[PDB]
Amino acid sequence: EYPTVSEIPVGEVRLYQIADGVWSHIATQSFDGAVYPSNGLIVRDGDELLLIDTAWGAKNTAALLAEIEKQIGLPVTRAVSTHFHDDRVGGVDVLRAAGVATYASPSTRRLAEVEGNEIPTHSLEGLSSSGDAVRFGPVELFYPGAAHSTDNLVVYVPSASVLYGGCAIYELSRTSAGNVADADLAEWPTSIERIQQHYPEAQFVIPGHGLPGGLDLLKHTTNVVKAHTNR
Ligand SMILES: Cc1oc(C)c(S(N)(=O)=O)c1C(=O)O
Ligand SMILES: Cc1oc(C)c(S(N)(=O)=O)c1C(=O)O
Ligand SMILES: [Mg+2]
Ligand SMILES: [Mg+2]
Ligand SMILES: [Zn+2]
Ligand SMILES: [Zn+2]
Ligand SMILES: [Zn+2]
Repeated sequence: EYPTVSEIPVGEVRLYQIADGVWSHIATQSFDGAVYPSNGLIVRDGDELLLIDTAWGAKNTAALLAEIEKQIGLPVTRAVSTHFHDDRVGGVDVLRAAGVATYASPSTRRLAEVEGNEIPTHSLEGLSSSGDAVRFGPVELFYPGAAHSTDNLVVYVPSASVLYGGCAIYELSRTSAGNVADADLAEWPTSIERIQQHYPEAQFVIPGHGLPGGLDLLKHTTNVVKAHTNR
């Protein structure tokens, strides 16, 4: 039912309805001769849409806006990037040119600049300290602490009990750490426990890459991170 790499031609985007007024968006890129999927979120905001994360690059993000207009036909007015990597901010220039207001924490904006990545326009206050939360239209933004990156946010949709973990949360089929160059391995399990503490009622948990599941993905990620730590 949820699309895999093999369902998504090069430069195409799929939308998946998770709950009333909540979709994931799924796109792909080749890296080092393998193909990787990437998830973001779309949340209905009255008669507008809130986007969580780009579709990983300018071409995919243009395709995302086209697929949203085709399938949903409500304007994307705001986008939040959940950390500074290219699967999150790659395509911010496309969003900005299309009239979308782009947001990230000041932590994310700084790290994007250092990386020479695209930089969301707006700075989100109130997310600087582990455990901080702010409402942003129909979602809650939560900074659990450093994990996959020092700036990683998670997004909760209270109407739908949907938790978007982003790249701090691994899919169940992922058994090894992969890209941890920017990770805080020491803090990652503590940060995951803050997510469990804040969102124990979550019914749907969406990782940055791969298949959604339930809250089991949190302890799954802790297991993989601790195994990597002890490598
Ligand atoms: C599978 C994957 O692809 C990319 C481009 C990333 S990231 N967010 O580390 O850049 C990851 C990740 O592990 O989050
Ligand atoms: C372009 C890209 O694609 C993937 C899948 C990765 S990563 N973060 O997994 O090594 C990267 C990278 O920037 O390292
Ligand atoms: Mg809601
Ligand atoms: Mg994963
Ligand atoms: Zn990342
Ligand atoms: Zn603005
Ligand atoms: Zn990622």
